[PDB]
Amino acid sequence: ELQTKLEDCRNMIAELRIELKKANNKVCHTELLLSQVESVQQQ
Amino acid sequence: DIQMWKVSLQKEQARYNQLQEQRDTMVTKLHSQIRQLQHDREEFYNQSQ
Repeated sequence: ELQTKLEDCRNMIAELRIELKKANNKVCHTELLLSQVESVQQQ
Repeated sequence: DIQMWKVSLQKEQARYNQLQEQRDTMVTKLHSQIRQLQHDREEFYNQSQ
C-alpha cells in the first residue's frame, strides 16, 4: 500500500503535471514554428 | 479403593472435559485470526491492488 500510493502520488502529482507543462512547451515551440515560417548560384 | 478409582476417573474426566471449553476458546481464537486474515487480505486487494 505504501509503495503503491507513494508511486501513484509521484506519477499523478509530479510526472503528470510536469508532462502537462511539457505539452504547454510543445505548443510554445509549435507557435515558434508557426510564426517563424532564387537559383542565382548557377549564374 | 474401587470408590477411589471411580472418583479419580471422575475428576480426571472433568479435567479433560474442561478442555472442551479450551477447544471452544481456541476455535474462537482461530475465528479471530483467520477471519481477520481474510478481512485484511480482501481489503489489501480492494485498496492496494
